[PDB]
Amino acid sequence: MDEFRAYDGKCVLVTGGAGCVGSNLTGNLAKAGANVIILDNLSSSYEWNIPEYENIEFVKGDILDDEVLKRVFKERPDYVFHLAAHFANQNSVDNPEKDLLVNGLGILKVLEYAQLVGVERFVYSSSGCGVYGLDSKIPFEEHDISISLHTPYQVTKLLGELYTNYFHNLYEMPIVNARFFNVFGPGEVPGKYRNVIPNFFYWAMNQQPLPITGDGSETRDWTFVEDIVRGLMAMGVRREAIGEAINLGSGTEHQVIEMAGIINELTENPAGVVYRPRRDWDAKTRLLSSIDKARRLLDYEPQVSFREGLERTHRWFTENWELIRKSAEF
Amino acid sequence: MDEFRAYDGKCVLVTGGAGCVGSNLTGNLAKAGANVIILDNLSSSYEWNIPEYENIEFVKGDILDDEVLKRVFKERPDYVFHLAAHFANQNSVDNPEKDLLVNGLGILKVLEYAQLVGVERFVYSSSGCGVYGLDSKIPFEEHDISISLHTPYQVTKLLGELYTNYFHNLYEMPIVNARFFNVFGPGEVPGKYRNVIPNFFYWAMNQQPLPITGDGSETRDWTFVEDIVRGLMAMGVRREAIGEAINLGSGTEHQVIEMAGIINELTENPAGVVYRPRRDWDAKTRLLSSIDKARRLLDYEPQVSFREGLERTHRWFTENWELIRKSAEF
Ligand SMILES: O=c1ccn([C@@H]2O[C@H](COP(=O)(O)OP(=O)(O)O)[C@@H](O)[C@H]2O)c(=O)[nH]1
Ligand SMILES: O=c1ccn([C@@H]2O[C@H](COP(=O)(O)OP(=O)(O)O)[C@@H](O)[C@H]2O)c(=O)[nH]1
Ligand SMILES: Nc1ncnc2c1ncn2[C@@H]1O[C@H](COP(=O)(O)O)[C@@H](O)[C@H]1O
Ligand SMILES: Nc1ncnc2c1ncn2[C@@H]1O[C@H](COP(=O)(O)O)[C@@H](O)[C@H]1O
Ligand SMILES: [Cl-]
Ligand SMILES: [Cl-]
Ligand SMILES: [Cl-]
Ligand SMILES: [Cl-]
Repeated sequence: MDEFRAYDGKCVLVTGGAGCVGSNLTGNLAKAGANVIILDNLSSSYEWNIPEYENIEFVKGDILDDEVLKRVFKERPDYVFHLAAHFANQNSVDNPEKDLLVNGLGILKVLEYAQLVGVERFVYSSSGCGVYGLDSKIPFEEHDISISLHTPYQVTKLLGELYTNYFHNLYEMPIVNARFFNVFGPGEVPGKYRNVIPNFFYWAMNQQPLPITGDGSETRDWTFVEDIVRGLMAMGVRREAIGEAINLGSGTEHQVIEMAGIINELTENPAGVVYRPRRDWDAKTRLLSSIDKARRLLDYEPQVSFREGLERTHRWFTENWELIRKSAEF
Repeated sequence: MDEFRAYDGKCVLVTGGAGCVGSNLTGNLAKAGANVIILDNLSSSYEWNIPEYENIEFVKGDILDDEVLKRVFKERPDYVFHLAAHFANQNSVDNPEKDLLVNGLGILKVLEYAQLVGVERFVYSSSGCGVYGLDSKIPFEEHDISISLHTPYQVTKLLGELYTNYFHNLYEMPIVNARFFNVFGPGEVPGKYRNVIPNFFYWAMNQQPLPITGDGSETRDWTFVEDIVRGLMAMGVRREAIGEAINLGSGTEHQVIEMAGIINELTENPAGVVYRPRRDWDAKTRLLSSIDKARRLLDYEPQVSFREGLERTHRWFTENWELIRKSAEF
């Protein structure tokens, strides 16, 4: 609160700033007095998702385009939050080159420009799916990484860390690698390549059965977007985060069948659940992070329960239902 | 010997097959009866470097070009040795995007085509510089990797492993990741971005002082090219190599000043040595691999001593001196 007043009067660039995390993040930066610039190509998000503040400048463009990168970086951002990404697992399996260009060459370009102007922090949204392998012990600790991965998204999420660490090591760029665990909340529009919670909300609110890809006992560590954002904002300002990879998760597990049940309950869906095979790239029956490093370095602590998070997500759906129906990416 | 007769009558694609490793490798495959196809854009090598055998087809082209990839992959290779790379540390620091396209997108394309036709083995030339970090214990063991790297080449060398493991994990591609340690021998032309041994030969044979970037006590594990090739050829056929990363090195250390001394002695250079600062990306005062996994899995054993290797390298230089002078990349 008093912490985040280091953003007041600062120029902050959020690539991917119109998505779920970005929209919530830009809103909070704007409240803290930052002059926020969003760069987003609207490939998975919509302009309507951006919160309306005088001190948010929205720039439609691509991180692969050197023209628009010069346009935003000539503003000389003090902070870059790099949230632009080709999302996610299936999308990357389907389109692995595109995935590499966006997540590999895209971050590299953004880093190169960041080096040219100098930044106080470069905070990259990495992934807990992209680094903890079948041999990593649950709950996942940041040192315990694998290079044996199951999708090109996992590959390129780790690649982004390879690049931020490089720029830290050779050029002393103050980077932070935030390993997000299954983010959910207001601001993720549903669609073919999107996450399960918004799709389950969307299907349940059309009274369709929720398709479970597995037996339902698979777990995730679902982290509410507002928790993620408080994590990110601490990462921008705490010296101790510099050069570190840090999990941002809830630190608790929930079963897919529980999550489906809550969503059916909240939406008064009568159609229940149907079972489908496990997706072939999905080797993870469990994901669970250890958030002790984030507590230590950032005084991070999740504040929003799984249930409260689902309820908030539901409210977002009901309040923007027709817009979500127009916008859904199936 | 009896081992390598599994290559007889087989189609083998060697990307980067005109370089130092590739030229030596293609020659040996040709002797074993393989129908060898080289794909090489001649960016750091020359056509004169390719050994003359009836059963080597040379295709000038780039791994980034989908047309030429269709041309070679329609031959349906049983084996791919992927040696095409953007080389190396300084080159990558200077040209990091180019580096990513060649080492990241290039390997990804080659892997995608390999998946389309099916291969018996996909052997990738990774690097011992690209994966063992400042915290990795010497002698370097294959599990003991870092994601904190010092050049984009190191980054993209590891990226190639990320991709081969992916294709192994999702699509059961029989891959092998060969982590080469400072290769040297006949077939590396000297130049601005090239390795120290050929440049030291070139400078010494022009009676110029050998520039040492450091104090001279820094060590490498220099591995003679013919040893590397015997490693690669075992990797193509041994079931036990499938899915593995395996160091190919000498397993011994030599100081830079020793190496300079030998080269000055061999070339009768009178100009001695001069000292220059450590290159800023070069955090490695020592590199030394553990080759116990290669012994175990491939019955690999270096046969050529450092000294014998330097003498052979020298012979190559004297025998092709004028061609090397025309060809040098400074
Ligand atoms: O339509 C779907 C999509 C996902 N899942 C399950 O929900 C969890 C999270 O899936 P998501 O695609 O949101 O994230 P990821 O698998 O990438 O963590 C996984 O255990 C899936 O098996 C599901 O049951 N039905
Ligand atoms: O012109 C040079 C180039 C390299 N080296 C040294 O020789 C070793 C190997 O350098 P090279 O560039 O061949 O390989 P790498 O550093 O990538 O292992 C290193 O310890 C360098 O400091 C040197 O003394 N002079
Ligand atoms: N190449 C790109 N350039 C700029 N923005 C992008 C690019 N790719 C994806 N995005 C955006 O980045 C955000 C990523 O959020 P998500 O889709 O949750 O991963 C979305 O708002 C996308 O529209
Ligand atoms: N993009 C590329 N496509 C095809 N061959 C390449 C490419 N980049 C480099 N090469 C070749 O790959 C070999 C790599 O050997 P080296 O230069 O020792 O790393 C050389 O013969 C190069 O000419
Ligand atoms: Cl592992
Ligand atoms: Cl601080
Ligand atoms: Cl490390
Ligand atoms: Cl065997």
